[PDB]
This record gives sequence, C-alpha cells and structure tokens, in this order.
Amino acid sequence: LHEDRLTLANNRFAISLLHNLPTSTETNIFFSPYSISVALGMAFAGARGETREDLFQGFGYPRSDIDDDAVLEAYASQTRRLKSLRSNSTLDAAIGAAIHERISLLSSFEDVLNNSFGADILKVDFINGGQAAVDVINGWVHRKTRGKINLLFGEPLETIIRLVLLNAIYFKGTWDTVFDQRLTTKKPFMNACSTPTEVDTMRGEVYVRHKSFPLLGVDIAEIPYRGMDYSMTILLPTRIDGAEVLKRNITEHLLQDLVKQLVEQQVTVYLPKFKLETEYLLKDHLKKLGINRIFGSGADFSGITHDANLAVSDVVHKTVLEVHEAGTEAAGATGVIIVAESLVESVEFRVDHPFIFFIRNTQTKDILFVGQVNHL
Ligand code: NI
Repeated sequence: LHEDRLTLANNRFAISLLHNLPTSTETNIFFSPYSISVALGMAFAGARGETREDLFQGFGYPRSDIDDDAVLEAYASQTRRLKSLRSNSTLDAAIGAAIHERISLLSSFEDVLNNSFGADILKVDFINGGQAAVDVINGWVHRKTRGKINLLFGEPLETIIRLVLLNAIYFKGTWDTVFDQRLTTKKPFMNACSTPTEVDTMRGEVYVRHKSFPLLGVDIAEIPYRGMDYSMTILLPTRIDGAEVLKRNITEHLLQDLVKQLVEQQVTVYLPKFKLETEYLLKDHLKKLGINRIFGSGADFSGITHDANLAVSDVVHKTVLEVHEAGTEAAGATGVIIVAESLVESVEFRVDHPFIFFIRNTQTKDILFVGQVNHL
C-alpha cells in the first residue's frame, strides 16, 4: 500500500538533482532519478547506524512518510510493480555494486540486492586486475542494456576503490501516434548560445494532452507512448531563453498540478529528432543534498561486510535517448495515419528552443527520465 510514497521521494529527488546538476548554454541534462534512487537503495541496504540515518535524511524518505524500517520493502514493491505490469514500453536496467573480490560479503546484502533492487554484484580485483575489472563491468552494462550503453569506464579505476555503485537504464517504446517520416524536414532550432542550428524536425497533427500557462511562461504537451502507460511531457518556455527560469521555478508539487490540468487536444507538434548521451559521477551532487557518510572514512557498512572498512567511491550513472518518428528506435513502426488539414483551428507546439521534458509512467506517476535540451 502507499506506493505513492517512494514515487514522491524519487520525484522530489528528481527535481532537487535537476536544480543542482551543472548547466551551460552548450550542455544538455539527461538522467534517471529512478535508476539513481535504486542505486542509493543499494547503499541504504549496506549502511548501518549514523551512516544509514544520514542517507535516510539526505535523500528525504522521511519527508515522504517512509520509516527507515520500510525503505527496502518500498523498493521491493516498486521493483515488482514496474516489471510485472505488462507494457508495450520496456526498461533495460544495469544496476549493480562493483565490490573488491577479496571483501567477504554478508549473504543478507546479496538477498536484499536481489529482492529489493534486481541488482547484480560484480566482485572484481580493483588492486591488481585494473583493466580486467572495467572489461567485466563494461561487458556487463553492454549485455544488461542490450547494446544501448556499452562503457561505464574508459580507463582502469584508481586502485584505492573498493565499492562503486553503477546504474544505467534504457527506455524502449513506440509513439501511440507515429510521426509520418515524409513530413520530417530540416528546421532551425535556436540553441541556448542564441545561434540557430538546422535539425531533422518531425511534424504531426497529433492528439496529446496540452495546456498553455502564459502566467508561468510555459506551454506543456504530453506525448503518449503506445499503451498510454508512458508519456514524454515537454515543458516549452514561452520565452526563447526561458529554460533556466522555468527549471528553477518547477517543483515536484507544481509539475503534478500542471500535468493534471492538461486537456486532450489535436495540436501541430514540431519535434526535433534529438539525441542525448550523458554520464555522471554523482558523489559531489549527492553530498550537496546531505548524503555524505556513505562516501566517508569510518562509514558503517557492517550490512555488506563484517571484516573491512568500506566506503562508496561514487555513484556512476549513464543513459542515452534518441527521438524518431516511431518512438525510441529508428524505424520502429511501419503503419501511420495521414491526417487531413483541420479547417477550424490547430494549436502549434513548436519545440525550436531550449526545453525541459520528463518521461513518466502515467499510472504510477514515477518520473523515469528528466531532460533539459539547451543545444542540438
Ligand atoms: Ni497544489
């Protein structure tokens, strides 16, 4: 029951992280608060005492009415729910703890990583097997994401590292209404550096949930995937330069109030065929949110090992997305609806300047992906 609780904690975490991640006119943001949260659950499973209480507080489980004795079981229920509701859309996740092979592991940690997180444990030799370790990890992410994410590490890791938390995830899905490839054309997209660039721009008279919010300087359109259980929610600033103010203004509560008011409507969508590929070493950003002890000397990890001084070296996150006429995949759909011109009115939603977006499960309300596009 109260499945909303971990979802709220994760979605609040999503917005905190979006507020704090590095931004520039030249840099795009793209991350899974869902996969990063599962990764912080692995840390929670292993930490005890003040190391665990510090993570508990810093992530904010108690602010969403989750007692610490209920965290692992809330992950377990969210885990079973996402991969047991049958769906046209799929998530391929690489979630694991890479631990020095010569640390003895408590069986309970193994059991919790399995049932709570569907997480793997990669025992590797971080001291002597430097290149073999990254070869193993990189092979693991490659197979877990079915060739979408193929490297977590281009170089051996520092020989000091004993525990590193990995989370890569790929979303696959098809538009409920596929765009007609014959209508895709080169169109200007105004980057955040205020130079226009020419990009493949999809065009469709497409049923979406839409509302204009001129007072908040945002137009919003929710573009559903097939099955209606997933969507891409695009927040397009009224001002060409409005993205940083919009991102600062957005909160988990406000986003929920805005999405509720969207009305089903046929709109002319202009959507660049954009591509994102991002990696984060998240330790410093997590420190800034009050998560510190899990990364420190004298971190209590008597949940993982009764016989070594473990600290988490880092939380390594990597993800990737392409937009196509069919959805996530190039030529992933072969049927199409050729729409007659409307003769009464058609709203335009033209994504031709920096914008923010969320891929959500519309039933559970989980935010799977947060995006900011400053630059194509
Ligand atoms: Ni409200």
